Amino acid sequence: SDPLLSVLMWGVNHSINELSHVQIPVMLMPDDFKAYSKIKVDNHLFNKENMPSHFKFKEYCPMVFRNLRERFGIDDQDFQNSLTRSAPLPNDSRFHTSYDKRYIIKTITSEDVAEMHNILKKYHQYIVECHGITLLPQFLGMYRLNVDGVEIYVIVTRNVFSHRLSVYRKYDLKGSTVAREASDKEKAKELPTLKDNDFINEGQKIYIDDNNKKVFLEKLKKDVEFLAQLKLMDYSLLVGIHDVERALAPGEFDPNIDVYGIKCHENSPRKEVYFMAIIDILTHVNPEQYSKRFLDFIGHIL
Amino acid sequence: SDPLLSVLMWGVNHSINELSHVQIPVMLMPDDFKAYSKIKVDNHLFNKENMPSHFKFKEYCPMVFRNLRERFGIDDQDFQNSLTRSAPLPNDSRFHTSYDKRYIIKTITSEDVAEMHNILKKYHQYIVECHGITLLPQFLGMYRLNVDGVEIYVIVTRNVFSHRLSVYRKYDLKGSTVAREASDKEKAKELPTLKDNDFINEGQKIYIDDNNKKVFLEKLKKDVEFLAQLKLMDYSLLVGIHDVERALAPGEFDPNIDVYGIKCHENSPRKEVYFMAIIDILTHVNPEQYSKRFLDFIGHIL
Ligand SMILES: CC(=O)c1c(C)c2cnc(Nc3ccc(N4CCNCC4)cn3)nc2n(C2CCCC2)c1=O
Ligand SMILES: CC(=O)c1c(C)c2cnc(Nc3ccc(N4CCNCC4)cn3)nc2n(C2CCCC2)c1=O
Repeated sequence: SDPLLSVLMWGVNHSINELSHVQIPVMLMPDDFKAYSKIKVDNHLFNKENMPSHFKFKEYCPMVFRNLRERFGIDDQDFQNSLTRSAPLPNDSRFHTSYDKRYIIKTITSEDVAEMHNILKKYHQYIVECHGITLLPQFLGMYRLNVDGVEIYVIVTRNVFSHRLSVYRKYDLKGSTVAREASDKEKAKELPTLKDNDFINEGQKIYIDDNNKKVFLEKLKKDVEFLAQLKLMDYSLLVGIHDVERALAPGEFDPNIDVYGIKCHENSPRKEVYFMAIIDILTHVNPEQYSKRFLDFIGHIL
Repeated sequence: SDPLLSVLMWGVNHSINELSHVQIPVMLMPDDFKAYSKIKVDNHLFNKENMPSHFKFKEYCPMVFRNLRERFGIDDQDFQNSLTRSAPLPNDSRFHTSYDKRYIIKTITSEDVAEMHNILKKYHQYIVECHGITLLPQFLGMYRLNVDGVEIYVIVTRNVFSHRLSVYRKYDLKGSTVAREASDKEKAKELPTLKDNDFINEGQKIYIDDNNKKVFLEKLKKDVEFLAQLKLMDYSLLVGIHDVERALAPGEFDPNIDVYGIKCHENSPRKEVYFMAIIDILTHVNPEQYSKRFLDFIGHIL
């Protein structure tokens, strides 16, 4: 009963079925980065229960995104199911998550789409270079939906948080000089999103061991410098904490599905798993400063 | 490598997948007879190996045709497979048959489409009345294909002939006053299509028993009178003879797939199965005369 949502599900379904007939090459050509597929549907006096009568659906660079999915260890059939088997769920009073909590579906602006197009080749090559091991967003699909006059753009990414294990505390850190704090309107929703100073206040610590910390920051440095290089800024580190005590394995996670998980070290006051990655990178006081400033912060909290 | 053919296969595939999400009602509404679905595809720098970059596909009254398929004992998944699993084969120097010889795919004119629309409700009701037992064409699907500038209309019907058992001799009878005979250009192709006088010459007999003859002509009368009633004429009886001696069951056929089969009677000079039905009905000296004249002929040859 959300028409835009059902066009998306329809669109992803259509998209993955078409690609299932297209031979997967090992390389992308420069044209794959300029490519798209467009489908206009006009149903007259037919199929009213499921679909709108008039909708358009556009996928950007379908070959590039399939290549990315593969590189992030995502199988097209699973991706299709996660997005289609049952409707994605809305998240605030905004974004959606797939019914299985695996994927995030964010509405973005035509500006954001333009920027994504702009960085896609370099983004792809970066993913190739690091063999998919990164704390960058994992962009999996990018679409344009049209439902009789309304036009929206969506991007699909991997969830930073676990699909199984809940997260009682969420942070969003930038390490900025200006003060960042959470709304009391937000604090009163079951799961709030705290910011820099909610953290830098109530004594929040991340208990990971020195190897795990080394790996993470090495990754973060490479990622962040690549973002700097692209003149990108205003991105956050999304930090989620799962308290094992409150909520198969009786506390362990699948490291091949919940890629951003790190177990706490043995002397950790409480049994905790952490989920950390970069989010929200498509905004284009300066990029080169922001990067090292962001890195300073994350170092001092870990 | 025939673009129009691959849009058809693409279109049937798309059509049956969509309908698989639509609830099947037991009744059609008057709007189902005015309905259609339209899909415009624009691929830029994508999917060139399989599809054209720009094509349109239109299905007419998709609910009505699905209802007909069901009434003729055809399952949508099978129909999808017969048309998609492998390309339909061309037939002359015209029409196509599905790779499994079950369905015929004829190109028709916009006139023919208009006439089909015109008779569809009455056609449907007739099929309902006779519980699908008829010698009329079984119309299963009707489409419009557009491949960059070229526009064609196709209709899909059940084959009059068997999908397994070959047919060494084919006739096409109208019972007309003017002389009808086959071309020598035709006679020289492996399987010719003989006409009224090729039959009325070389002593062709149809050896069926008196019950089978009674059933057939009762059917034929009802069918033909319905065609008359619609002011339709210029239709033929397509007669195919299978010689058991020349070419599982060692001579018997599936009466649920090869619906138009009749075994010969026990005293038949040779072991023969006959395949007879009406074809080519969409041309709109008069209809009422043609009918009884057609019936006179078929009576005198059986
Ligand atoms: C496109 C992004 O960079 C991006 C990613 C990758 C992402 C990944 N996992 C998320 N997983 C999340 C993020 C937040 C929650 N919450 C649960 C309850 N509501 C408040 C926060 C749950 N799951 N959220 C993500 N976002 C969201 C934050 C901005 C709007 C979408 C994103 O932009
Ligand atoms: C739309 C029709 O009325 C119709 C039907 C139902 C039909 C059914 N079975 C056929 N089965 C046939 C008909 C003819 C052959 N031949 C095999 C070799 N070439 C010569 C004839 C094989 N199978 N052919 C049919 N035709 C054809 C005759 C006119 C053009 C299509 C049709 O119009």
